[PDB]
Amino acid sequence: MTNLLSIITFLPIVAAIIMALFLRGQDEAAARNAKWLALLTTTATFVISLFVLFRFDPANTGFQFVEDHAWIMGLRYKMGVDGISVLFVLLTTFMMPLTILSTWQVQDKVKEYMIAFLVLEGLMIGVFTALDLVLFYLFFEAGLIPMFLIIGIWGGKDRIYASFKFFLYTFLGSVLMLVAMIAMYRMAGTTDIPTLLTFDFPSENFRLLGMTVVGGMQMLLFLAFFASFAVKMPMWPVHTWLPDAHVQAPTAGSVLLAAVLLKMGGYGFLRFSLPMFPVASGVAQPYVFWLSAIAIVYTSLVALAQSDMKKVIAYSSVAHMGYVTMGVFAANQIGVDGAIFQMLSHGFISGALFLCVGVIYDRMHTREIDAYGGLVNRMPAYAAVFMFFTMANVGLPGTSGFVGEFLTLMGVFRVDTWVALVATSGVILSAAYALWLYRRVTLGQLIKESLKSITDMTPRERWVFIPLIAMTLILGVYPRLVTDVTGPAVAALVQDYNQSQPA
Amino acid sequence: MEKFVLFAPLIASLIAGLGWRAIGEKAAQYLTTGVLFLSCLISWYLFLSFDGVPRHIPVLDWVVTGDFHAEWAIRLDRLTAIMLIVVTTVSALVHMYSLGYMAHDDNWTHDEHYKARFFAYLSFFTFAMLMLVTADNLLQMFFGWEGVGVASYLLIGFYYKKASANAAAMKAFIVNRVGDFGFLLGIFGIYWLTGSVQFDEIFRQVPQLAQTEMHFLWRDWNAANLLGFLLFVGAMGKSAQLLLHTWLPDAMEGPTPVSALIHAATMVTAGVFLVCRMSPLYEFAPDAKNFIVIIGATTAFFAATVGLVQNDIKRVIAYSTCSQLGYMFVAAGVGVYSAAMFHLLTHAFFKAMLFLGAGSVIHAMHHEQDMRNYGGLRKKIPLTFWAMMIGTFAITGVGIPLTHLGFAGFLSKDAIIESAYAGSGYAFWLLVIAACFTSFYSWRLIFLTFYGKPRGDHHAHDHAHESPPVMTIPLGVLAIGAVFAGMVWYGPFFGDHHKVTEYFHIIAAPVGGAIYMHPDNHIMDEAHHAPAWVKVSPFVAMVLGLITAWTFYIANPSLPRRLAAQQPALYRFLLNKWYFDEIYEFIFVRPAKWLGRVLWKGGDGAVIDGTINGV
Ligand SMILES: [Ca+2]
Repeated sequence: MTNLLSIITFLPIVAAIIMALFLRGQDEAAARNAKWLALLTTTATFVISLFVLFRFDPANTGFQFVEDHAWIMGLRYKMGVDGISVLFVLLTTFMMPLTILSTWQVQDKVKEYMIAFLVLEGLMIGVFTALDLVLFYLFFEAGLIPMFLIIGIWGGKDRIYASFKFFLYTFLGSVLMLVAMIAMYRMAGTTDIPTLLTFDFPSENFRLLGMTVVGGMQMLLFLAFFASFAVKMPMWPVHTWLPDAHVQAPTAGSVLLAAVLLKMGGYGFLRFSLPMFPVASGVAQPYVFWLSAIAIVYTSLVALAQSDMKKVIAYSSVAHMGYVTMGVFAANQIGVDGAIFQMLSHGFISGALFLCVGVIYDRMHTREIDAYGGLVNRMPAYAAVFMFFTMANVGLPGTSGFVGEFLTLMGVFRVDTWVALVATSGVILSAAYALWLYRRVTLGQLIKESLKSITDMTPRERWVFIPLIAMTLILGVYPRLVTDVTGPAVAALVQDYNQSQPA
Repeated sequence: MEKFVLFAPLIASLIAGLGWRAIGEKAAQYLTTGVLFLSCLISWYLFLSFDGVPRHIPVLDWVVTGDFHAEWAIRLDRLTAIMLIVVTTVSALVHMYSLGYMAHDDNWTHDEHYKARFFAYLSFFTFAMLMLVTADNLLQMFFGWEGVGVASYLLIGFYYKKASANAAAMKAFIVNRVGDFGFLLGIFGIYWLTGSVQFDEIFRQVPQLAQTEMHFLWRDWNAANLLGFLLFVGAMGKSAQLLLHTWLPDAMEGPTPVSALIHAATMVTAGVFLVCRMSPLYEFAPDAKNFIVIIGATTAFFAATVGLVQNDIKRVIAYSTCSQLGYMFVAAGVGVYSAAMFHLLTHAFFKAMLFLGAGSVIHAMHHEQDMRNYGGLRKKIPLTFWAMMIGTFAITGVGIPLTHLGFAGFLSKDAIIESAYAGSGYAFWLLVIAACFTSFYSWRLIFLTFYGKPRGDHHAHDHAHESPPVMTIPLGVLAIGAVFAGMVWYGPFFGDHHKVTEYFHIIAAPVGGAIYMHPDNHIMDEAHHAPAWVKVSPFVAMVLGLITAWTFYIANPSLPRRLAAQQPALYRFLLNKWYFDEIYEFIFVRPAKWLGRVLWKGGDGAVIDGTINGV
């Protein structure tokens, strides 16, 4: 119990190691055991992580459940959670059992498919618990390995290119951050994140090459961290890896790609960029506002032109994360809480939408929008689930989608009204592509021979969605469950940012 | 008791929509129908027993973040109580009416089940609008605002096997999102200037808003005028005002009972409700009020001209709804908000009867909607003929010219036209002219369908028979309101200023009342002093339209054909609805698709990926 975060981090990895060693055979019975072991392990991690959630104390803005041990090369193995990262841990543990349950019908290399997801879970959890600068980087870049193989082995016809683009493009962004982390380690004399959150990195301008570095060292460190988190988020125009990786990945891989991995970019801004580089963040605010505003309009229009159902959902994610980036850098109470709520909300909705693509993909083996039509005639339950999460995607009040978008837009309005007006157009554009996709796929008359015998959702497929529907509605109607946890921590973060601004 | 009215329809809709297989479609229909009648009964008790002291009933905290807090709550004042009886009474009658209208629907094969789903949508649509009108803060108002948007999208596209219905439902959602674009920006501006979204806290700070300059985009604006305009943009979309109207006539693709609920009670009226609920702000925003008058007047004239030439029975009534809302926005614009709600209250009665009566005509005629094949029918469906005749009397404003004795729309419309005369010469003339057109297309509807010789195919005409009692009794109940609503409530709403003051329990802070009128606002008093020729002008316009319609369809029935030949360009203009839909396709729909394709293949493909793949 005293090592509760270490258990949830390494239990999924340890289970994968045991599965690889002692789980023998390749027949269906061997595959059946692998699925059950993965489900029990992911469920156990979720139950354990509920102890963290329910003994978490929102009032305490310091790190909780903190455990510290000696490590290699003068570093420390330190973990802990606060109001900003605790909910991302629960989101990661919540989606993993559902993701495993959705892969119940896969028969191609089941044991290795379970191992890849179990290893990935442990690495995704560590990103949100690490309180050591190098340790955070280790989990941040280690997750690229299992996902590189998940796309490559179980991906679509263009998976070889997508897997390489996903790894190298993300790896390129993170190595620049590694050099900045070493510089902060050298300047502050420590890799302890709690200590670095109070260190004052120099902010005085200096001349580097032919340009004045407005922000001094803080700006150089900010840009290195920005390059890593902008690609991870992703921000425009460093997003073009996502429509490849998210589309060519298997359905389960896409759920984790959008639901969890994208949040590491937004969490990084809330953990390092603003707390540690406040002057650089204030200087970069105008540019980040317009990059995020462009992303919403740009990718919303691009999503409207897609002929592939999964590409509409993929491009939708970039638009939604545009709101998160605006809220974070608005750097006020309303914007930052909205950004966190948006990130958590997008996890449930985007994950559900990729599972919706999977339901019909498993039946027709095509992602083309024109290959479907009038599915509601044979698939009543699917049409209802797909409409509910279509509505959540366009930010309908009553669903968790509205709360995040509304708060980030209001926080930005306080700073820049031009940005708020452009970003607010997302409500018009999101409805345009989201409803057009739903109509072209689900509504109309059933006139194609290939769809005459299509089946409706099976009991297992329905049960995968039920937890996702519940969370979207519960947080849509009672968002206090989230803002109570993040409230005090965001207030402390916003106060530090303001005190650090130049006078 | 207020909570039961609000949440009983939602619980019934969930049981009917999701659990009808357990209890049966018949039970699910009675569950939803019975709950609305109980809620309607409670709504009338709350309305008639209201003592003028607004009540606040907390339910649950919705959004709390820093200094921002918005709650699920019920606000009951005069303004809410008026909307309660309007929403629940029309919704309850549509439920009862729908029991017969959807008894056997040809749009569905016997295998398909639709009845329980249809009644679940009606109950949820009602819940969404009840949440809109009971809102104590702007955020809960937005929820009901978007709730009716999605509920309407579900009902307009109820016949999902029809591409026309799916297109119309999608269009209604998107056009209403354009309105909510401005409405959201208004909420952002209101919160930061006042620090609140709660109505009472906003209204306390309105005087300081009128003296505050707020930066928005490229310049500074008066805070009151800018926020008044931004909130009105939301109301324009919901009430289908000019430039945001094209979705309403296409909403006819849904079942007829849906139209009666959308056009009389729930969606269109929400925009007028918002302006009246926010009257404390608009009374301190003179320039926002002027814009409301111009849009209201132009919409009243625009929709009246378009309805002159429409051949679909439901589309004539759809454009009449746009025109009638133009009147309400003129009354609110000139600062008479009780007159705006007085017409809203009476309009809910006789408009809901015109659609339900039109549905009965469609029901009798094998679901034919084109008036060119409706000859005769006065004798074959007597009770539907008289229900529509009473509705025409109400909407056209039939009454004794100089008295207060007449049908519902006689008293509520003449209140607005008098207010317009004292408020805007522009609005007054456009309203009286529109009143003349209103009489023409209302009587054109009656003569084309109920008079003349049986025209079209004889199979449907010979089989035409009156609708079942379950369909005609709701029409009878509405006729009671379409005759006595104007005379009953004329005094409390427009008659005497002292009587109006206590009814709405109305420079001191503009708080505590259902509506606010500035002390310098005297249009209501001047309206009562309007000259005799102003007070009778609605009647003369009514008679002129009636005589023209009679001379066009009863006597010399070749005149409509000859005139259109004499003026073919203008006929095409009106028939094509001023080409707004074609314009928007050229400027918005097609360019948006072209831009997205260019960004997709030009930006991501050739510029961004071309560089990444190049390196
Ligand atoms: Ca700090």
